[PDB]
Amino acid sequence: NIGDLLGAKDQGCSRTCESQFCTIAPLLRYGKYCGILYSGCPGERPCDALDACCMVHDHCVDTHNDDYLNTMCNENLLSCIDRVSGATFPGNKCNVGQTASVIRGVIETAVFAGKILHKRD
Ligand SMILES: [Ca+2]
Repeated sequence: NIGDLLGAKDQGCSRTCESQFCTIAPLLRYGKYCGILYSGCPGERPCDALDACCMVHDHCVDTHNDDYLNTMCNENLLSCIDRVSGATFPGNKCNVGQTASVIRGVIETAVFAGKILHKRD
């Protein structure tokens, strides 16, 4: 793994509310937790409702042997995303609705991929 070159719990993590590549799924960084291989430092409070959904998911994957295809983790995220509301963080350069839909797309695909691998195994 590329992460084996690096390099702790309170390191390699975010303490700041990002809003970068709002519509590009592989590069998206939103809040402290929303984004692939992008997560907040231990104890860091999420930046809004959407970021809070991603925080739960990130921890869910971590506590299930890094299984990013875990169906529970992914289905719970879908449910959370559909119910996102309230103020977002000051200085958020992303559209909440648009970014949530971009994430939802990836997670729908993750749910299917997980289900496929279990229906065979
Ligand atoms: Ca993340």
